[PDB]
Amino acid sequence: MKSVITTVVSAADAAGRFPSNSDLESIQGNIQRSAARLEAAEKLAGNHEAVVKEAGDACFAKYAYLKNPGEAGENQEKINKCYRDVDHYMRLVNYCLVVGGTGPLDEWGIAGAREVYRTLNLPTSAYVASIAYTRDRLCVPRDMSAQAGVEFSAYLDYLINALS
Amino acid sequence: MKSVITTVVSAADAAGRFPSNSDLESIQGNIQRSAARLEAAEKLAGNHEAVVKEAGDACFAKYAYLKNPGEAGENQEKINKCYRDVDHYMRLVNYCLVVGGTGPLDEWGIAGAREVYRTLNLPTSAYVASIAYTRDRLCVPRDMSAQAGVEFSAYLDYLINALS
Amino acid sequence: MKSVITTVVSAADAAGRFPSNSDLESIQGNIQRSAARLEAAEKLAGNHEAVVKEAGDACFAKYAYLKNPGEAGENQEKINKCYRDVDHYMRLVNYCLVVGGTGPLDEWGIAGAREVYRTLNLPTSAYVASIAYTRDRLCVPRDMSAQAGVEFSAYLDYLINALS
Amino acid sequence: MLDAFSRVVVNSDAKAAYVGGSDLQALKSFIADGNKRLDAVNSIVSNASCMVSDAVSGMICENPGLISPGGNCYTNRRMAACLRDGEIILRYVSYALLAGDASVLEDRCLNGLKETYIALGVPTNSSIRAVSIMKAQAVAFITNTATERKMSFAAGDCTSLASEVASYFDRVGAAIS
Amino acid sequence: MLDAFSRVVVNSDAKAAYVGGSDLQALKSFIADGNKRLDAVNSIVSNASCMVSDAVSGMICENPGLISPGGNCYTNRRMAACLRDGEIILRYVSYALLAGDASVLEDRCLNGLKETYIALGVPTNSSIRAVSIMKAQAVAFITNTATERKMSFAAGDCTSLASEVASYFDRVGAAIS
Amino acid sequence: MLDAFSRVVVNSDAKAAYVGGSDLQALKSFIADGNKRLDAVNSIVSNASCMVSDAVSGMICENPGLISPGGNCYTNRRMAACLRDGEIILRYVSYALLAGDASVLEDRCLNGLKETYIALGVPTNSSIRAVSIMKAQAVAFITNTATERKMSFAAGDCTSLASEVASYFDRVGAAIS
Amino acid sequence: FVDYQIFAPGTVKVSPDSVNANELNPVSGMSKYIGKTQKLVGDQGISDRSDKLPM
Amino acid sequence: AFSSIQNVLTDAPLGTPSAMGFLDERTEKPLMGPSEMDELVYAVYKQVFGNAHIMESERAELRDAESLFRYLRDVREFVRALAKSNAYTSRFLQGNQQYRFFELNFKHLLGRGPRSLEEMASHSALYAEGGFEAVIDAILDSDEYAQEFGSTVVPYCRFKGEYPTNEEFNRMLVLKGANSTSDKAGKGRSKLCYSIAAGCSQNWLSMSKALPFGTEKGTGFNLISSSRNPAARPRIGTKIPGGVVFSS
Ligand SMILES: C=CC1=C(C)[C@@H](Cc2[nH]c(/C=C3N=C(/C=C4\NC(=O)[C@H](C)[C@H]4CC)C(C)=C\3CCC(=O)O)c(CCC(=O)O)c2C)NC1=O
Ligand SMILES: C=CC1=C(C)[C@@H](Cc2[nH]c(/C=C3N=C(/C=C4\NC(=O)[C@H](C)[C@H]4CC)C(C)=C\3CCC(=O)O)c(CCC(=O)O)c2C)NC1=O
Ligand SMILES: C=CC1=C(C)[C@@H](Cc2[nH]c(/C=C3N=C(/C=C4\NC(=O)[C@H](C)[C@H]4CC)C(C)=C\3CCC(=O)O)c(CCC(=O)O)c2C)NC1=O
Ligand SMILES: C=CC1=C(C)[C@@H](Cc2[nH]c(/C=C3N=C(/C=C4\NC(=O)[C@H](C)[C@H]4CC)C(C)=C\3CCC(=O)O)c(CCC(=O)O)c2C)NC1=O
Ligand SMILES: C=CC1=C(C)[C@@H](Cc2[nH]c(/C=C3N=C(/C=C4\NC(=O)[C@H](C)[C@H]4CC)C(C)=C\3CCC(=O)O)c(CCC(=O)O)c2C)NC1=O
Ligand SMILES: C=CC1=C(C)[C@@H](Cc2[nH]c(/C=C3N=C(/C=C4\NC(=O)[C@H](C)[C@H]4CC)C(C)=C\3CCC(=O)O)c(CCC(=O)O)c2C)NC1=O
Ligand SMILES: C=CC1=C(C)[C@@H](Cc2[nH]c(/C=C3N=C(/C=C4\NC(=O)[C@H](C)[C@H]4CC)C(C)=C\3CCC(=O)O)c(CCC(=O)O)c2C)NC1=O
Ligand SMILES: C=CC1=C(C)[C@@H](Cc2[nH]c(/C=C3N=C(/C=C4\NC(=O)[C@H](C)[C@H]4CC)C(C)=C\3CCC(=O)O)c(CCC(=O)O)c2C)NC1=O
Ligand SMILES: C=CC1=C(C)[C@@H](Cc2[nH]c(/C=C3N=C(/C=C4\NC(=O)[C@H](C)[C@H]4CC)C(C)=C\3CCC(=O)O)c(CCC(=O)O)c2C)NC1=O
Ligand SMILES: C=CC1=C(C)[C@@H](Cc2[nH]c(/C=C3N=C(/C=C4\NC(=O)[C@H](C)[C@H]4CC)C(C)=C\3CCC(=O)O)c(CCC(=O)O)c2C)NC1=O
Ligand SMILES: C=CC1=C(C)[C@@H](Cc2[nH]c(/C=C3N=C(/C=C4\NC(=O)[C@H](C)[C@H]4CC)C(C)=C\3CCC(=O)O)c(CCC(=O)O)c2C)NC1=O
Ligand SMILES: C=CC1=C(C)[C@@H](Cc2[nH]c(/C=C3N=C(/C=C4\NC(=O)[C@H](C)[C@H]4CC)C(C)=C\3CCC(=O)O)c(CCC(=O)O)c2C)NC1=O
Ligand SMILES: C=CC1=C(C)[C@@H](Cc2[nH]c(/C=C3N=C(/C=C4\NC(=O)[C@H](C)[C@H]4CC)C(C)=C\3CCC(=O)O)c(CCC(=O)O)c2C)NC1=O
Ligand SMILES: C=CC1=C(C)[C@@H](Cc2[nH]c(/C=C3N=C(/C=C4\NC(=O)[C@H](C)[C@H]4CC)C(C)=C\3CCC(=O)O)c(CCC(=O)O)c2C)NC1=O
Repeated sequence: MKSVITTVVSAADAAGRFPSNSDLESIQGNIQRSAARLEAAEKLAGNHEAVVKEAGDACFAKYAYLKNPGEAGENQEKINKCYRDVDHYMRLVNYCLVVGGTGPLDEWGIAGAREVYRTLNLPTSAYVASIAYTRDRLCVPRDMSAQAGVEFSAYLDYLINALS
Repeated sequence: MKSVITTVVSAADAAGRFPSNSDLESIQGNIQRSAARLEAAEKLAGNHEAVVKEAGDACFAKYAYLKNPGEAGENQEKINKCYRDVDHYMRLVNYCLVVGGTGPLDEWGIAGAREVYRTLNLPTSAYVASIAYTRDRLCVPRDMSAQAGVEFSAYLDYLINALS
Repeated sequence: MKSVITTVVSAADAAGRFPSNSDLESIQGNIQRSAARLEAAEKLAGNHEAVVKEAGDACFAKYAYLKNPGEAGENQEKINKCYRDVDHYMRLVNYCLVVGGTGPLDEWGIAGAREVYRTLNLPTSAYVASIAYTRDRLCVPRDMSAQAGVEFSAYLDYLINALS
Repeated sequence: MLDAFSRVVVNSDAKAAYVGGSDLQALKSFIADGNKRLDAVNSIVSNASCMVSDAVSGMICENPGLISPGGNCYTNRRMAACLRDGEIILRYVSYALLAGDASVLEDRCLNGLKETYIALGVPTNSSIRAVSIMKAQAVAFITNTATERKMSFAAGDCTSLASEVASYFDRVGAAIS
Repeated sequence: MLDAFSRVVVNSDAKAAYVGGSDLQALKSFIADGNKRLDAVNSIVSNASCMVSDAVSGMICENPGLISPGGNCYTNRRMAACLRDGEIILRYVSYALLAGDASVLEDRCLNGLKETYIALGVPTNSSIRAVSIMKAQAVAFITNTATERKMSFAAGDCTSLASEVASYFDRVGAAIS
Repeated sequence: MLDAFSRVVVNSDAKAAYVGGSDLQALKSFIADGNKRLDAVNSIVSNASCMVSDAVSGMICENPGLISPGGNCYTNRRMAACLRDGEIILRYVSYALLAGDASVLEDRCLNGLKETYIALGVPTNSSIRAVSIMKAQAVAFITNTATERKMSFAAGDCTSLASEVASYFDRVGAAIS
Repeated sequence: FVDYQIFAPGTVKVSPDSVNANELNPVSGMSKYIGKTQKLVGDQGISDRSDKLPM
Repeated sequence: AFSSIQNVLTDAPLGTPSAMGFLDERTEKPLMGPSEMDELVYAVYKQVFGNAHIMESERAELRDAESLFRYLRDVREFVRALAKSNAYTSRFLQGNQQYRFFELNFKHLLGRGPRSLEEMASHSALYAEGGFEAVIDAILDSDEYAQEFGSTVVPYCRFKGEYPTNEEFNRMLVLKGANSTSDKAGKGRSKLCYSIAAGCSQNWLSMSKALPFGTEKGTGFNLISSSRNPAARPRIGTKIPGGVVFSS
């Protein structure tokens, strides 16, 4: 995973040196920032079935053409796999707030995604419209705190810029 | 007969439908314009002998060659028949303001008139030069009201586009 | 989509004509009766949960036989599909008060309903008893305006007539 | 297919006069009660499926031999056709009440209706009754004196428009006789 | 169109042969089991209205996005057209079971059906699912193994009629895929 | 076709939402200045006979090889079929200015128009110039900035109505491009 | 089966899940109430059958 | 016979007021009058001719067939008089092939497309025994014309829902187009000619141009092929409890 620990360890392994004073100074940033990004990861892990299903039909409220014949939301299995694939992405954002970097989103959600959503003909602007709906649904004092919403939205538009 | 009432009861009859709420809303617009297109209709019933006597003697101001032999009005007998065919139009402009539609204009004074004025060698472009003399001599703020002007001028301009 | 605008130009296209001076009067009726059918529509939009909760159990207080084995509301999915099908109908009543004619009802709700409800054994008299419950639930100075109750109780007994 | 504004002009082309100030007061007493006419025609079309079905079934009640074998409303095919016919009569009278002129009823509905019923054996002594049931039921829904369904109106006089739609049911019962 | 006896004589017409006693032993057993073919098709047309509405609403059950906004069984307009279409499919496979040859299902119903559906927007994977329910409804009425509705037959096997009609329902899926 | 009110309904039915309180001030502000839509559709169709004549006569004066033999308005049957062919283009714009939406322009006039104009040899690069001359003339009638025919209107602006109709002439101007 | 017509009127009670077209069925097929997608809830996989007995 | 497009998404068919006016003994019909008359003649001219855009010096040769139509109010006799005209054979017979002339008679006079090669070859059996007037009066005096249009309405393209072949709906959608579409655009060259004689079907984009407004015009196309393979034998299996049964 790309993290704060695994970045400064790999940088000091390619150079072949011990953990320096600047490599311990980065893990102190992991301490002072963990309060905000673990509040967002706990708020998400408790209310995830209601956040996923609210965003799963924000895809079909913008793109009603997906129920046409031959499309990706024809039958019951294809919308079960669609609400699954959104719930997969919201699990990986919960994993990124815990680890502290874009590690689990890169290796498990983004790498290889352009070649799968084109081979199977899933419109990648509809794997985005559910992610973009959640980013604007968030009320900054209501669901989480101020800096917990900064961390929650910054991993939410990393995924948007990686699908676009 | 073309009116505002006969459109919505023939469109209801053609589909086999009772008169619903959209039809009854269209009769409500006939009550609004009736305070202007009837006051212009009653103005034309008493002012006609000074305005049908303004048009035809200024029809011959532009069209001077119609008093020549071989053309239409070569004698005094046909000019007295030329004032019959413009008293027949202002009596039909007066009817369509009363009934709202273009019914007395199009099925009495317009239908067939392309073929009579072709075969009998009468120029249509002196009728256009004489009906439009009653357009520009018409001013609003002494003669009639505001919306009685724009209903009268829109009915003089209907058969200008039909004769041309 | 039968409205005031989409009938006066579906007759202007059936004769190959311009927008007539007849049809500019029928949109002047759309200016007048809008403020009773918009204010009846906006009252329905902020009160919809309340009016379809009371309309739906007027079916089931009347018709207790529907929970018998094989009848229409025999399980909770069918009770939820009963309150959906009266949530759809008064959404179309809200749509007809915006368009101004009976267009959105008879091409989204009524066309097919004789053939759908016969095949699935859904009784017409239970659909009528829900809609006829809220037709005389309307109180004339209390709920909306005086003429706003006329527009709202014109599309209701349109639907009671077309179903029966 | 005329309306009430198109009756005063086809009486005036015969004299070939302008419709002037004297006869224009008869159409200014049309748009005075124009909202009264619109409020009256809405009450028929809101009750129209009940007005037909009470009329045709009361014709069976007043004449119980109609559903005997050999009767005119005997079988299901014939009973649906009489209910189809009374829908068209009540639709065409309501077209005439909105226009204010009987020339939508007498041409599109009453041409050939007398000869068609005797060609099909449809008896006119029952259809004079079943037209006259919904004649008397139409003036209840205009003057608000019906037993059920007191509709909401504005307080005034509507007994001229109730008698005017009685005359359109006299034009039906004259022609099918 | 052809039936099961006309299918044999167009095979022999390619060879200019006579339909003799070698070829006639398939046709002598088509008339020998011909009572059971009639006994099986009024097991289907006696239950055909229940079979269509269960197959269409059973397709809505496994796919609830067909009745949401943007599904192609959404309003009353689209749902009655889907109920009409599954009755047409069940009608043409009852002609084909009666004849004993799938000619009339393949040229009148199924020829050109794929191009209608990709012009009107009809989903073909769920349309195959409504046909595949009523294939399983048809083999349960023929072999008399339905949970309700035991019909009164005579004893023996109809197991070659149940798989003949299952191949007629499989041609509908192969023609719209 | 959909007008400007039925466009808002088919957007909200995609959400399955009631037309609430936020979209209604786009429709109360349609009917607020809704006199001016009637007060400017009348400015086009009063001058619509002269407007199609000055359109194609200025199409000749900038492409003078149209009246050469080989050109598409060479003979007298072809010149009469493009005065009238631009009458239909002017007619369906004036419907769409009355309706507020380009639905009746695109379904009934622009569907398949270029795909017949290459099938008849109509030079589409010079028919764009035929549209855009009368585009410029229509938006100065609404603005009342013409040299002749100063039609007396009421004081204000129709700057948004002049640009809605300029978008309608650019829809036909891009469809055959 | 219970007949439900032999009771007094007013005693058979029914109640829908939500009086909304958009919660009973969305634009996709992910409906919690209508159809075969009622098994796709994040809870309701396990149950409480340690309440009774080892029977 | 429900047909979800017909009076919902299209208009209502035009025509005369009733058919009971013929049994009226003091008239012949509800007399329409010359504003209610000529707008019905505008719909016969837009239907028998396509959108041919007939000029003022081409309508003058049809002066006699309207003057009979405004006295004898039969619509079927007006359509018969317009199909024997010079203006019908100089557009649809003169520079066209034989199955192009035949496929436009099904469009202009029936509102459908031909369902067969056997139905199409019998119209060339009537050409050999009376020319083109034997084709035209046999369409007009058919049973299919009597129980859909009669003397009362114009022959319009009717969405029926219960077509006798599914291919008949496809060839109707290719024959009519959009409203900005006439029928001179091919240089002769019948559009349906290959698909009638072979037995195949039409192209999905050519049909969905002619569908109305509000009927998903084009969606449903998978990005693989648009027709069916007649030689393919697929395996379609049903799940039973034990395994999977291939009832083939
Ligand atoms: C751990 C990370 C991780 C992911 C992010 C997903 C990514 C992903 N999603 C899908 C698969 C899918 N994604 C969709 C999605 C949609 N259909 C629509 O109408 C909309 C476009 C959209 C809803 C948002 C559909 C329908 C499939 C299944 C494709 C198919 O059925 O062929 C598949 C193909 C495999 C399968 O069938 O499930 C994969 C790898 N899977 C993962 O393992
Ligand atoms: C874990 C991730 C997570 C989020 C991104 C948010 C997102 C979110 N918001 C709401 C729910 C809501 N959100 C708001 C919005 C606001 N309310 C206010 O007081 C503010 C003015 C405004 C902030 C923009 C409102 C008014 C509702 C209730 C209406 C609704 O159901 O949306 C709901 C539905 C549950 C509920 O609250 O009833 C969810 C999941 N909450 C979360 O748990
Ligand atoms: C119903 C049809 C109808 C008309 C078309 C006009 C036409 C008209 N104008 C005048 C007669 C006149 N009209 C005007 C008015 C004007 N001169 C101008 O240049 C100004 C723009 C305008 C002021 C509003 C004047 C000043 C005269 C007298 C001079 C003249 O003979 O024109 C007369 C003679 C009797 C009269 O004065 O009314 C008539 C019939 N009046 C009508 O009743
Ligand atoms: C946009 C407009 C629009 C509508 C109005 C509805 C109309 C409608 N309702 C139902 C469907 C249904 N409707 C009911 C209704 C009822 N049960 C009762 O006891 C009462 C009689 C009644 C409530 C008043 C039931 C039980 C079903 C399920 C059908 C079934 O049992 O198979 C169906 C069948 C498909 C489905 O399951 O959804 C349709 C098309 N749908 C729409 O799209
Ligand atoms: C043989 C069986 C049999 C019947 C079916 C009725 C048929 C019938 N009903 C009414 C009479 C009526 N019909 C209606 C109309 C209606 N009533 C309502 O409650 C609804 C609102 C509406 C549609 C159902 C009304 C209101 C009256 C009472 C008189 C009136 O006010 O018009 C009359 C009297 C007409 C008259 O004589 O003036 C008759 C003969 N009578 C019978 O003898
Ligand atoms: C424009 C106006 C207009 C009409 C009025 C009807 C007129 C009409 N009615 C019938 C046909 C019929 N009309 C009736 C009607 C009645 N029998 C009775 O006992 C009652 C007195 C009366 C109904 C109240 C019956 C029973 C038939 C069927 C005759 C038959 O089956 O042969 C037919 C022949 C068509 C058919 O048989 O279906 C026609 C043209 N149609 C129209 O287009
Ligand atoms: C598009 C649909 C449409 C309608 C349905 C009518 C609706 C309607 N009716 C009346 C108005 C009225 N209606 C009546 C009628 C009656 N009062 C009585 O005593 C009798 C019982 C009954 C006779 C039938 C009277 C007396 C008035 C007031 C005078 C008038 O304006 O007509 C008014 C004007 C008063 C107001 O604005 O509040 C309106 C808008 N108009 C429309 O535009
Ligand atoms: C989502 C909602 C939903 C439904 C509506 C049903 C739909 C349904 N019905 C049947 C299956 C069946 N349906 C019938 C039909 C009938 N049975 C009778 O006795 C009546 C006469 C007639 C109308 C009810 C028959 C005979 C079978 C198969 C035999 C059986 O059920 O054992 C099958 C099994 C087909 C297969 O295995 O692929 C399904 C899925 N199931 C669902 O999940
Ligand atoms: C003799 C052969 C024969 C057929 C097979 C049918 C085929 C058929 N279906 C439809 C027409 C249709 N068919 C469907 C059917 C369905 N959509 C679904 O989502 C379900 C999967 C499926 C039901 C099982 C729908 C919804 C329409 C209407 C489309 C629309 O309204 O735009 C039409 C268009 C004609 C019309 O409706 O006007 C035709 C020809 N008709 C025939 O004559
Ligand atoms: C005109 C209408 C008409 C019909 C409806 C059928 C009715 C019918 N079925 C069978 C006769 C039969 N039917 C069956 C069928 C079955 N037994 C089973 O246990 C299976 C469930 C089912 C398979 C589908 C069998 C096995 C026979 C006897 C074999 C035979 O004589 O063909 C017989 C012959 C025996 C007898 O005469 O009693 C008749 C007349 N025939 C007709 O002419
Ligand atoms: C080659 C030969 C040749 C012509 C035939 C004319 C044709 C012509 N006229 C105008 C220009 C115009 N055409 C009109 C329209 C009208 N003017 C009136 O006085 C009437 C009321 C109405 C119908 C005749 C107006 C008002 C303008 C001026 C520009 C404008 O105000 O819109 C334009 C400018 C359009 C543009 O810029 O794109 C052209 C090319 N000019 C030429 O060079
Ligand atoms: C609803 C919208 C609608 C339309 C727009 C027209 C479209 C249209 N235009 C023409 C037909 C034509 N269109 C043009 C037009 C032009 N050629 C030029 O040189 C100029 C650039 C341009 C404007 C003068 C000409 C000259 C013809 C006649 C070609 C011919 O006679 O073959 C035809 C062929 C008609 C026929 O003869 O059968 C059609 C369908 N029709 C419609 O129904
Ligand atoms: C039946 C046919 C029919 C019509 C023709 C119109 C006629 C008409 N136009 C306006 C009214 C108006 N018309 C204009 C328009 C203009 N003023 C200008 O200086 C610009 C050049 C031009 C812009 C295009 C303006 C600005 C108003 C007043 C503001 C408004 O209410 O829109 C009014 C309201 C009265 C008034 O405000 O004075 C009426 C009745 N309405 C109809 O019902
Ligand atoms: C092929 C055979 C054939 C004919 C021989 C003529 C004969 C003829 N003329 C008219 C019809 C007519 N003919 C006339 C002609 C005249 N009335 C007069 O007062 C003048 C003396 C005379 C002119 C010389 C008029 C005015 C009408 C129309 C009558 C009307 O308006 O109803 C009609 C009725 C059709 C219609 O309604 O228009 C017929 C058949 N037309 C034909 O198609």
